[PDB]
Amino acid sequence: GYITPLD
Repeated sequence: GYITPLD
């Protein structure tokens, strides 16, 4: 959700 869409 921050560094990568997955997070």
